[PDB]
Amino acid sequence: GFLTEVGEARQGTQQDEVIIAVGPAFGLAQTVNIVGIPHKSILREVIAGIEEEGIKARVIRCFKSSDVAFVAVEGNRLSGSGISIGIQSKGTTVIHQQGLPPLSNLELFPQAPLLTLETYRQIGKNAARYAKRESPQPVPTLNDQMARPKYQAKSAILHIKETKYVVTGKNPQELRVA
Amino acid sequence: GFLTEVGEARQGTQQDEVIIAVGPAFGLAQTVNIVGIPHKSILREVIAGIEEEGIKARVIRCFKSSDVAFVAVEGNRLSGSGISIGIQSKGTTVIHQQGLPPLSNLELFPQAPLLTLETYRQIGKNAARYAKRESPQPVPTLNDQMARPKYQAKSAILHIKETKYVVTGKNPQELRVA
Amino acid sequence: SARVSDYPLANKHPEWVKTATNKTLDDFTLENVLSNKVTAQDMRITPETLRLQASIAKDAGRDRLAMNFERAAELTAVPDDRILEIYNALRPYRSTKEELLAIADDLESRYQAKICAAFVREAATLYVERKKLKGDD
Amino acid sequence: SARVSDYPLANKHPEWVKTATNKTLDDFTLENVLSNKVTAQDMRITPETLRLQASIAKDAGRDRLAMNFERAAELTAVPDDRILEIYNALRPYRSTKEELLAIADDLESRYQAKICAAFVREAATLYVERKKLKGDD
Amino acid sequence: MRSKRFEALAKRPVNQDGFVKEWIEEGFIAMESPNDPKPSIKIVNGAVTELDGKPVSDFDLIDHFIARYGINLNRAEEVMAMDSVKLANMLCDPNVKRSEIVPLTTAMTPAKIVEVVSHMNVVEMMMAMQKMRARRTPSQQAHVTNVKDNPVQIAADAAEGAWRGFDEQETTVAVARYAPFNAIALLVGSQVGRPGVLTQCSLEEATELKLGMLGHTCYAETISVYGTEPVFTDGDDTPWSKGFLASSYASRGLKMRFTSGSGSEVQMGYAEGKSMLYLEARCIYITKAAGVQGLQNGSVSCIGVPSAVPSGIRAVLAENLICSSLDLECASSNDQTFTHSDMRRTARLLMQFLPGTDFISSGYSAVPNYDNMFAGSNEDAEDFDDYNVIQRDLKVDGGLRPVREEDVIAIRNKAARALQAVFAGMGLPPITDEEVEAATYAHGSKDMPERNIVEDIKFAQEIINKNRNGLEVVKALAQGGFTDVAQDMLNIQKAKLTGDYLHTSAIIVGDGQVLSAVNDVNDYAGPATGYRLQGERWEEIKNIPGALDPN
Amino acid sequence: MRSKRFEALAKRPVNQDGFVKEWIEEGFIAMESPNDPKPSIKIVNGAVTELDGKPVSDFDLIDHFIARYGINLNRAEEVMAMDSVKLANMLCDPNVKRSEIVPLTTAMTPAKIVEVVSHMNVVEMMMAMQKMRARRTPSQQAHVTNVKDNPVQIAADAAEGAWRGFDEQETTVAVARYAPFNAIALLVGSQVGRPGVLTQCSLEEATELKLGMLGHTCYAETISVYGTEPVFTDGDDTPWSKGFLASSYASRGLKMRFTSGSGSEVQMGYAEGKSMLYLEARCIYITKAAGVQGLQNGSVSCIGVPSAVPSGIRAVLAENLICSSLDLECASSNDQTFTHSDMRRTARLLMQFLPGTDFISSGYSAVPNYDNMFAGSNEDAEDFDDYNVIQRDLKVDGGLRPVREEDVIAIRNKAARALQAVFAGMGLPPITDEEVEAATYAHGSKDMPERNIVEDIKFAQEIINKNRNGLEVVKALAQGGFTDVAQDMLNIQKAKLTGDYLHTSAIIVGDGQVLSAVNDVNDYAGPATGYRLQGERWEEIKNIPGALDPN
Ligand code: COY
Ligand code: COY
Ligand SMILES: [K+]
Ligand SMILES: [K+]
Ligand SMILES: [K+]
Ligand SMILES: [K+]
Repeated sequence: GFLTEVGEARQGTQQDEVIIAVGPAFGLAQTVNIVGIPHKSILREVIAGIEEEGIKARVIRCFKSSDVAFVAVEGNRLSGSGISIGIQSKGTTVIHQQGLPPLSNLELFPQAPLLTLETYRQIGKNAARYAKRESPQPVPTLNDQMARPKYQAKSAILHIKETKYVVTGKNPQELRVA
Repeated sequence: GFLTEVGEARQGTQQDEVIIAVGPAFGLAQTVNIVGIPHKSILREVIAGIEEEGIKARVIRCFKSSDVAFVAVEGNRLSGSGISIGIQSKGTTVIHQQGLPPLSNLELFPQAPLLTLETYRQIGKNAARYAKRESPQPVPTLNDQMARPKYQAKSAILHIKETKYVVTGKNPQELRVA
Repeated sequence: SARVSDYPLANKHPEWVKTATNKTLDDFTLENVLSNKVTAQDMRITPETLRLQASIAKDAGRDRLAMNFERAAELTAVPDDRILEIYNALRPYRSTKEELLAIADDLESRYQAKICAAFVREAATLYVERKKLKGDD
Repeated sequence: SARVSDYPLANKHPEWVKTATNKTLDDFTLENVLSNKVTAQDMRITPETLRLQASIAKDAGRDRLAMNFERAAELTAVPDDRILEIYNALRPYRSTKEELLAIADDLESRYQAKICAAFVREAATLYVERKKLKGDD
Repeated sequence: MRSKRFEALAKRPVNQDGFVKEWIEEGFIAMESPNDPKPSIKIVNGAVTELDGKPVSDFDLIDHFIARYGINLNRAEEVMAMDSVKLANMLCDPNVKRSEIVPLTTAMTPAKIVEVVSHMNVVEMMMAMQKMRARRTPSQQAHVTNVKDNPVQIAADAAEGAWRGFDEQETTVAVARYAPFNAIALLVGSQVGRPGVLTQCSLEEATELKLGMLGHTCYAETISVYGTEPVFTDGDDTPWSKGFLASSYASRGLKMRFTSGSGSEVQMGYAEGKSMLYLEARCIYITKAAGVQGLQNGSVSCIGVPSAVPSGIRAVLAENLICSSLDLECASSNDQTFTHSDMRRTARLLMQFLPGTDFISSGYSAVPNYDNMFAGSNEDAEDFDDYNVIQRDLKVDGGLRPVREEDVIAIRNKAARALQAVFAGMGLPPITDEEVEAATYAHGSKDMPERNIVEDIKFAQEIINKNRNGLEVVKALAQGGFTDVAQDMLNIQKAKLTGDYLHTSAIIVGDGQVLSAVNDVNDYAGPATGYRLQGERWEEIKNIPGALDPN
Repeated sequence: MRSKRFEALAKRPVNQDGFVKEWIEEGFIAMESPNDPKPSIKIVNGAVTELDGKPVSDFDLIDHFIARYGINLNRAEEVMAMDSVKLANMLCDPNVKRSEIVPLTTAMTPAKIVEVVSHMNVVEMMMAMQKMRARRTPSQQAHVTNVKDNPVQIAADAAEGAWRGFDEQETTVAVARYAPFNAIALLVGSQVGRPGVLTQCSLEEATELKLGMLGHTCYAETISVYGTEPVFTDGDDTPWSKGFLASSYASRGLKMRFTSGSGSEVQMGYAEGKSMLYLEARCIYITKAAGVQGLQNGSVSCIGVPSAVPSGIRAVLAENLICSSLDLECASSNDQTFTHSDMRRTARLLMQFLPGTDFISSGYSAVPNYDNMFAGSNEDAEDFDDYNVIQRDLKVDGGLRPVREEDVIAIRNKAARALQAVFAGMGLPPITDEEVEAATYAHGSKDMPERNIVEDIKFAQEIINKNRNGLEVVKALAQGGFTDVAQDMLNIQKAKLTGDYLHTSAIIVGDGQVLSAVNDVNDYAGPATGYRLQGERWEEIKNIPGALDPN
């Protein structure tokens, strides 16, 4: 237990933060990603990447959908900088931006097994740099033709389980991080 | 060239000579085996194998069938020892002996692409041991699951070609040296 | 009424296919592209062509394909950016009912797109029922 | 005569497979084997059984299979070594015509192998024509 | 102590694949689930009041769309009353004509046609598919992508793939902002390989339509539909937004198809307790109802989901058969990795390859899989020789052919040179002679010099924001020494004016001749009838490399 | 400059395979050769005077044998006058019963039935095969060999194969004088794995018959026939000597089949300018004429010959279909290496695996191929997991099942132990406990302690020399405390006494229950009819290793 819900998240007022938006079972019914990296460690590195760039990291838990684009959209709505990072329990990550359609993004990490703790920090760093209106070069592409063979069934099962915690119309919760 | 028919081959006298029975195209229309080892060199090591064991090595060209067993059989009739070695142009080889049905034998080498000049000499050797009624331990088994995939079609074409030199009812010819 | 015997139009009746702006197929030459005698705005399928194809589809036993072609014929009159606006309007949670009904009124009164107007009012009604309007997520 | 309805004999009519020795399937026990109550001949199939099976084959629409089984029933009377002799005699270039005819007369006269004798006699004249006798090679 | 037999087995690549015991309550079951609804329909005054269990009061948007537009209500009661086993028998009976079946299947409910094909084994389904396939002539579709979005490479790979026989080729992006370069590179390279090959660039829905509106694509395929309402919603569409989109493509004269595929709803968390095949049938009827001519299905990108459970690959063939049987073009997947095993992926591919479908694969990778930006295809460039050998072994037309290295080099080179001229003429970031040479001889992006993706993405962006259209590409080719290619580009643009290739299964072959189910009517009636590999095409397929003349 | 694409292609295993351009005049063509004879027949007073163009005055030994015994003369003119295209259609039509076709196909001349099946693509052939297969239930046969002729290993491997589901198992010798050992090893171990499993030891014809007389086998298969008279002659037989041999086996109560297979006559030098398929048809009719119940074919050991030429793998399925269309049991090969490619060898196997044959393979190697003494099979022990996965994927019963390491280990162990007892009671060169533990855990002979070839072979030759029979094995089993096995051994001989398993397709399952075409009647009539994988057998097939339970 390292995440506490501290009330309905409110809209940021200044271009000085990145929202990290996590799915409804993140750090709760699920506590590691598809390849066993602890949610605690993932959150730690993304927050450090953001802060590394002199930007605030603010964490929310999303309920209205478990889809990572919709998760990240909930967060971009509330982000002072318009920039958000959506993360599912299984680890799939997206950097999104107020103004973009739900299924468009700035950068996407669509093969969670390939992510490392070093990737997550790089992801936070890029998110902050977007926030600051720089044009960061994207995190280098990770791809592997055997990722779906090895992991897609497991990814489906973990997504089914997180999806059980979806709550239509429930606004995101701001989270305190231990 | 290297082979000279020196008339119809006559029945053997002494029980200590080994005949090498050669297919009707050996060293004529065909001069190398399925993998390139030349006929002369092959006769070379077979003979040497027999001789070094102290037995006479006689060679005849077989006509009434290009089948390696039947040509070995042709030779075992005339070998004074009753032991013969049948050899096809593509290289397939068999050690035969009087009293055995044609599709029985003392030793078979049914994957010619695996044979080497050293293998050919061991065969001559062993044939001689058998001619002395010595009971040689058999030439070590050669086998490769991909031999047929790589060479059976070529084996076929080579056999088709040698077979065009079969003469029904024609008696084996004796052959002279290199 | 076009039938499958009339297909392909390019081979069977190229004349029937004369564009947006009265250019013929044969007017689209490299030479005319290069002299700007013909441009992108000339290179547009017509509502007539699509309704002909709709008749051929029906004759081929594909009524829903034909209906698609009939809707497309109407939409040839709607500008590219307006097409994208209306498509996005139909996506979940984008629109209020009244906004969909107004897209529908506009389809009909500005573009005579009566089938597509009916299509959009149908979605509005069902979007209420299945809760896919703005605010329903 | 035996029919498809009679098959499998083991299940439907095991008492039909009583050996010529006149002891059933159930007699073939390890103990009996051990005590030499049953021995190597004891497990020789009988011509009676093969004729049973030949009829079922026929009933099953398989006349050539039945025929094979009839030859087989005849051949149960021929000793093992004699079987091999005759098989080898039928191989190419092994025999003279007269040698084959002697084999057939023998089958017929000593073993009453009528069908097999006709089979061999048949072989004998065709080996003449197609030159598969001793010395034809 | 361990068994050395089991230790060797444990190392086999197949044991790296994901397998799962069925999870019926969550729909993690390929087909024939006890929770799938019994087929039923009720109609009152011409409107459906019950569909496959559900009363109209409980219809979701998918039920409504299908009940109103997806089923021939005039014969639905008649057909529901027919015996599903006899209908399945009709499907594979060589003497029951395709045209006698389509009037029946298009009056079936989704549950009804699933019940029908579920009585069949895969041999029966293949027997049926060769007949029910809409286009008489089977075809093939390839992916042309690379992990760098290198446009020179895409043009060359595209020319080679067109030369090898693909009639449709598909690109997508590693970096989404590259998309207009990828699209243009694909189109140019495709017309160099074979004038007539159709091209698409698979993106977010609004973004892809806009690309098409600017004239840099020939068709669209990844126009996704889904078989449960919550999953469709997370796919950011409804049946009505997707039907509008379909009509929007056609209003711009662009060919399009939908995409679906078993297991999407499991993968996306809401199967509503139903089997993958039943939910995929709903997708197939959504497609029919929308008036879309064709469908990409056969699990497609979710293949790891049906393949994980029993009869998943049989289900995949079944969904393809339902698609064709409902008189839709079927682009039948075989385009996505699901296994580490060569044996296993071959069995999955033969289900469609042996009978023949409109597109045997909807994305054979014409690049080595490391460069495949749909995360790997079921076949890739390194399998080309194997593919041609199996065509030859079985006398099956798989849509492809053996080709000569020198032809491929000449064609890749010309594609690169044409694209080089395009970039120069349009003022895009140069393509150097060095890059033309590398693209000529490349196997994949590992063989290519790195490009300045900052410059490329900026100009690619400006194509979109300044609405630079397809005739700019035609002029630059014409002005840059590539009149033939420019004419071919213009011709494929002109195809957008006639509506002809908007029809079921249309491709464009020979000298700009449309080839669709309307003029290339499948007329199968058993042995020695229907499409047969023969004559010059058979000679072409026989001519593989390494076949020595015996004499 | 080299294309790196072609360099990558050049390295692929498939390009190590032997390919040849057709050579019509030497019959180096798989099927559909313009030299094949036009179907014809003339009958006078119930005797054939003309056969496929040839007058009886010109008949060779094969023509005489087929003309006098191989053809249903009662309907031969009837069927000759029927359209071959219609007949092909009837063959794959689910609504024309097998019992209505058999009277007609068995009345066809060899050229006629070849002409009929050549109108078919492989999907049609497969559709037909599933109906024409004589046994309703598909089965499987394995090779159980090793390059050492190590008897304790053979016993262990035999036991494991039986346990995995093979209903027939085949051994042979690296060194021929070892044969009696191999045979006894195979029998014992097979009975340990599953009582009722049938065993053979493949040798030269006179040698094999004698081992059967001695009771060390339960059937024979490699009783070769050839499709030209010169080749038959080099095979050292005629149709009459092979016919006599057939009846000799039956007269000793031993089930037997002949063996043939496309390409043998080419391989052996005399095709008489005919296609492999046409010469193979002659082989199948020789089998029919002889009254032999069944046939091993589908090129079998000559597979490198038809596989080298176009449509060779289709011809192999066609020869299997002709076999079953003639109402013969078909043990359909899939037992010999022809390719370095996994994709390719998988495509060749599925032709029989998908529809099912009496024996889907006639020698799946139940050892790794290094140990396979038929110079390699098309499948080996390392493919077992893939094979099970594909069964599950397609809902196809391929005759085998996933197994537990612990059970296999136990089973191989009791078999090694039992053979150990046997050598004991019989006073054969001892099998140490060392050897027993090694054969228990072996993958292959590389995992086995070397033995004294001299002491085994000496005792081996004496078993035949001194006519040591099966009873000796049985007693030794009983003496060493393997009464069960000894009983089970007695039960095989018992079957031999009843003759029931002499019939078409007979195997022995469950509690000594014969299962043949006579009491396991194939009744296919389309979807939902005929053999269907279901119930407990499907559950068994679904249970592959590594299936994770989702909840
Ligand atoms: C499987 C897959 C899917 C499927 C699962 C999606 C899901 N949400 O569950 C599928 C088919 C439904 C699907 C849909 C889409 C929709 C988005 C829907 C959504 N809500 O996510 C999409 C917008 C297409 C459309 N027409 O709308 C879409 C796109 C564009 C993409 C690309 C994103 C580009 C970008 N934004 O930068 C993409 C990189 C391909 C490409 N090169 O363009 C890819 C990620 C493209 C991927 C290629 C690639 N290079 O990675 C690929 C092929 C493999 C991913 C994988 O298996 N990873 C391994 C797995 C173990 O790791 P994982 O982290 O758990 O993976 C997750 C993420 O990839 C995520 N995810 C997948 N797509 C996607 C897109 C967005 C924007 C986001 C935020 C997250 C996305 O889903 C999986 C499972 O949870 C993939 N997809 Co989708 C490609 C669709 C191809 C054509 C349609 N199609 C194909 N099959 C079928 C079918 N059966 N039914 C219906 N339609 C289809 N996708 N995808 N997809
Ligand atoms: C292909 C093959 C054949 C085929 C071609 C033979 C030929 N003459 O052209 C085939 C099927 C017709 C055949 C027949 C026989 C007949 C003999 C016929 C004859 N005149 O050769 C045979 C007597 C069986 C019988 N029931 O009569 C025979 C046997 C017993 C054997 C064994 C010999 C043991 C020994 N004597 O010490 C053997 C070692 C298998 C084993 N493990 O027991 C093997 C050599 C057994 C081989 C297994 C092994 N361990 O090698 C195997 C499987 C592969 C050899 C190979 O491809 N090498 C690669 C090739 C490129 O190299 P190569 O040197 O050119 O190879 C040649 C030799 O092997 C030679 N040759 C092959 N067998 C053989 C036997 C003898 C005695 C001699 C002197 C030479 C023989 O032929 C090839 C080609 O020219 C093989 N055969 Co043959 C295997 C028979 C299996 C069951 C019947 N069968 C299977 N398929 C079909 C079919 N389509 N139609 C009809 N019958 C069959 N065989 N074979 N054969
Ligand atoms: K689906
Ligand atoms: K595709
Ligand atoms: K043959
Ligand atoms: K076999």
